[PDB]
Amino acid sequence: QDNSRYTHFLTQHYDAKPQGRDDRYCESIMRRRGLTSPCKDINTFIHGNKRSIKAICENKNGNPHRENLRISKSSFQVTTCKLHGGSPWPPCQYRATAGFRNVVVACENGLPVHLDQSIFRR
Ligand SMILES: [N]
Ligand SMILES: [Pt+2]
Repeated sequence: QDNSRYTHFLTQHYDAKPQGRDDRYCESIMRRRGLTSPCKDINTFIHGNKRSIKAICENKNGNPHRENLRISKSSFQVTTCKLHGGSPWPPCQYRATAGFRNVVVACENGLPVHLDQSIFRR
């Protein structure tokens, strides 16, 4: 029942209904979620329903993937924030890329605890 890695995953990588998913969105949400001291070079947020993200950890919405990971069956609205410049330290300028695809996570105790950022590097 230690769900600290799960709640930290939601803080770093979940935003249920974001509205506009533009550069302005990235610069504000990266500050809100505490990902700017220092500036995280890439960070992806998953949108939609929490339960479908949890379900990646089951055969209901996931397949095993590479050494220790799982890849979702369903596609998710996502937004990738990429650091522009320059400096590791704030102010942190971000380029947003809105996407729609499956996601790769690590699961522990049936909860996502890590997002594999490599599929969003592109
Ligand atoms: N992580
Ligand atoms: Pt991680």
